[PDB]
Amino acid sequence: NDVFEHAGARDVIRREDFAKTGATTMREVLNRIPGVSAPENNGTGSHDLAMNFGIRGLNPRLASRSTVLMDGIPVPFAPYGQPQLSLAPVSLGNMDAIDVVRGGGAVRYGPQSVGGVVNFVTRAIPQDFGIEAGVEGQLSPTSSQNNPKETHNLMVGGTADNGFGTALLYSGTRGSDWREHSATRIDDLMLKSKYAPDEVHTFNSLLQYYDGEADMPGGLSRADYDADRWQSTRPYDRFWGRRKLASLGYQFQPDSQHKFNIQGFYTQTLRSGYLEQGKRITLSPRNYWVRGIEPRYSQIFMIGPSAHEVGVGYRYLNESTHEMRYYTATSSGQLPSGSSPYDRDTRSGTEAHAWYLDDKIDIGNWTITPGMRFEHIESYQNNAITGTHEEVSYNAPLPALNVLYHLTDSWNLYANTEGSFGTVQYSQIGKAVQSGNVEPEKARTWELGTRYDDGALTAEMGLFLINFNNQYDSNQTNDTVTARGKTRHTGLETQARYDLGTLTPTLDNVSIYASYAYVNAEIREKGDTYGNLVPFSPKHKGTLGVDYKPGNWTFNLNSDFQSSQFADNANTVKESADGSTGRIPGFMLWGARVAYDFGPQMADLNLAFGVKNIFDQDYFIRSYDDNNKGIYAGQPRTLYMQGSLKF
Ligand SMILES: [Fe+3]
Ligand SMILES: [Fe+3]
Repeated sequence: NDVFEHAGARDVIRREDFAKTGATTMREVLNRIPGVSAPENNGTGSHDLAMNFGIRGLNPRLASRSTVLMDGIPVPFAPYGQPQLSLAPVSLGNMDAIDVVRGGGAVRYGPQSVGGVVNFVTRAIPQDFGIEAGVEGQLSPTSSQNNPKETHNLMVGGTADNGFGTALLYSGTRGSDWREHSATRIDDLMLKSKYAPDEVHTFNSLLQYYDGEADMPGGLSRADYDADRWQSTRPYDRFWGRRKLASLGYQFQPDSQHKFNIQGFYTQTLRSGYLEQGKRITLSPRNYWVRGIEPRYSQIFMIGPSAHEVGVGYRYLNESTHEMRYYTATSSGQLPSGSSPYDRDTRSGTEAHAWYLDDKIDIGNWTITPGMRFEHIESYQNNAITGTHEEVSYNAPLPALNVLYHLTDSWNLYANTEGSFGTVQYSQIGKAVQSGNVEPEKARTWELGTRYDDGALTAEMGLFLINFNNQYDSNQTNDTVTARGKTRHTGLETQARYDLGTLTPTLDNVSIYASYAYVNAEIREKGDTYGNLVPFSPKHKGTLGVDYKPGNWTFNLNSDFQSSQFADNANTVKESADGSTGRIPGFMLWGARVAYDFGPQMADLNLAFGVKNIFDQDYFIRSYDDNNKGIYAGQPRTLYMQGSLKF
């Protein structure tokens, strides 16, 4: 059930490898992943509350092109009507591993699978008993920002012999980054319980309390950016949010031949915040309730010279929402509040029936898994100001096929093709687009590639193909859906690791690694824009580094690097003056770190000092459509420290 045997583009990093790069936030761990692009805070998502991610040149603003899940539960506060992770109730420190799947997904996962299926694996409940705790502090000396950024995780839990267990997972953030007006406060509280009375029945549960607020720096005009890169010309922009998650799960397994699982989940999420929208400053609260019950049965049975693992599954989901918008003339110093004019009061919703079925077939050195997923989406929006009521319902057949060939006991070949569909979001109901109407978003992906492993050389490489019927943006500034039409995403994803010790003792416990990805994202639709590279899609993006482990020491050397990219569908090459429009530099950065594991016994106490961007080279990223569009100063040389304690 673990990757090397995946008939597709897949990568999964484990906890024991987050520290490697001084990583402390989802973003940072995913950006090492090939073909994955995860920009530093910028725009609406200008804070550590939101998550920005995208693969294969797909727009990574607020991850809306993917299916991100924590323990199978959907992270979003609408996975249908508002995929955008303005708020991302999730903390790296509470996870034991990140599983990013670019292709060949069980068709258990969807609908918006086209942009990859990212699932976060919350830390395992300890066997008998335990306590882990860790921290990391970061500083950007060369910034006018002196207060540092601390983060920390705490783990307490265990399992009584009666077959019951519980873990209290905690993760939180305090501090500001290298930009003024970035003061963040995050508190992610989780209560993970499990119950295995025997060996057939098992019950699991998950309760979560994520509360958070942050000051958004936002972008800069050029004048201001050169004047002082650290400063921020957006003093009103703020963002805060809290999520409450509850999930109950039970699995019936009488033998290793059949398996029944059923998971239910409820999550209430509220996110709102201050923002400056042209001579008006707005308070925008948005609540979301999301129910979901999901049963699925599996069975293994042989047929002729073939092994069959039929997987069946269902998922009913219900998402009701409420979003309002209070506003005030910026000319005043006054920030908006309740009892203040509101120009937007609505209630949207959706009821989605999904069905999926696949059949893993084994035969010789072949594993063919022909599957199909089907969704019946019904979404409605109710404007309380206009009174106008709208509705939507589309059916989405989703064929899928995976084939894996076993060349050797250490080399596999694979190929696949799965599809997706994005139901019209509540933010697109009034389909005011130039080419008729908005959505849906139908896409298909094709992957071809190989994976190799031999205990000294571990590598992979694959080619992909993604066809998009259309793609729409947002332009929060004016509240209008700028389209893009059809696009075709093609490229190659590769990475490798090696034990430079199996060549000579002198390099014993030395390891070098590198990943790379070439991505060609282009517009294929109608007019003026045809033939253009999609915005924010470096063609070239990868990493390279080395790991040395003499005794309990750990020495990490690594570099990041990426080509240039455009901000608009126009492909404008000259900076716009506000800083939004404009080609964007590529760059290569260098980072290192030194850690020691004080007596793997004692208290597994670990310490480590590391520098980020040793050369303090300069770079930046633009935000084009967000109300705070501008130049976002790139992370400068950062000195950080980590500390782990286990009991
Ligand atoms: Fe927004
Ligand atoms: Fe908006």
